[PDB]
Amino acid sequence: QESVKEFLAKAKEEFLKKWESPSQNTAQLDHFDRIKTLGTGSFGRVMLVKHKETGNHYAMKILDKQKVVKLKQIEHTLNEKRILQAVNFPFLVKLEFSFKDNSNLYMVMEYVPGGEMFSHLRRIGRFSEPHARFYAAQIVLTFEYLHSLDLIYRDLKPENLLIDQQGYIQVTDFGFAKRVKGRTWTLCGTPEYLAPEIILSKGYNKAVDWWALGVLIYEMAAGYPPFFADQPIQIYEKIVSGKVRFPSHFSSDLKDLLRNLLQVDLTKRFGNLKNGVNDIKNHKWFATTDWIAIYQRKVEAPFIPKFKGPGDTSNFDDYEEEEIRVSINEKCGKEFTEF
Ligand SMILES: NC(=O)c1cccc(N)c1
Ligand SMILES: NC(=O)c1cccc(N)c1
Repeated sequence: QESVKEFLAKAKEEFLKKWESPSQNTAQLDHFDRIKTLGTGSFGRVMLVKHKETGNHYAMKILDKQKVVKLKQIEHTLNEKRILQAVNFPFLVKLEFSFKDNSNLYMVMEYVPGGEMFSHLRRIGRFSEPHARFYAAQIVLTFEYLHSLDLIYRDLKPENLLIDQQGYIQVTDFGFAKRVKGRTWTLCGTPEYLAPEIILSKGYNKAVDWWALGVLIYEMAAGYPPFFADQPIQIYEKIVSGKVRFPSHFSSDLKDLLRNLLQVDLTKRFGNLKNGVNDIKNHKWFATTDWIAIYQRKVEAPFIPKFKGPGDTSNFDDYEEEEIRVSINEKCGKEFTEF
């Protein structure tokens, strides 16, 4: 409908204005108190912080510039920040501030105290189809938005989907997101979620996100992903094979949708055909979904996470609290000039 076309045209206009003139250097480290480590990785960490003047809590992603360089993530980190400062959609975590110092890059996000979908899914076992469908619809709309801006997300997995106070999704971690007209080539993403064309080193496009949605829906509804195995090489063999087995409890509609998302031929995969996202939105598995009501957050959620307030970290796990230091000397200044 012209309504969707005009919505997306305005979304692109607003994205492009911020994309062309990114914000920079909008806070500094000593504006915040450090509260707790919420997550770690090979080149950074995410910390719960509190702004010392307003009292607001945020999730601060801290990336070590030297480790970003070593692990060949320079362009990826520049992508992440430039994209996040430019997007605006109900199911994307908002970047509130960014800055850098001699040692680190900082992305200060809205804090989502409900934690990762991953934890809730593993705790409950599997989600009912209505519950999985509620989350899936949010991802469908989010990908419609991102792909219309020529953005590919490239890291869909339960760990990157936080549950907010209303029970809705907030997608976090844009470390692999990229603005791509046409194809791109980088091997990235988590093994169980990789499309065949990534595994086979092809030039790939937004169809990889629709493949990953199939994996996510399967994992939400089954409790385990479709191509599981013990080593990555065995996972990859299963992914490229064209074979998937479905639990008997899956509905026929769910199986049909999944065969079309988990289509190994990218030219036949739902989301990548002439009808685009509408092949997904109009599929019978989504017949009960009111797309506008989801976008407007008017649907009652399946599940409201339990938490005590905006400083509650109970839905995140415990990590060694390590020092974060800032060198007296600037590191990697040239590489990160635009950040
Ligand atoms: N935005 C958040 O609350 C958050 C928390 C932990 C990890 C990430 N990536 C984000
Ligand atoms: N140095 C640190 O680990 C840190 C993290 C967050 C806030 C502040 N002020 C310091």
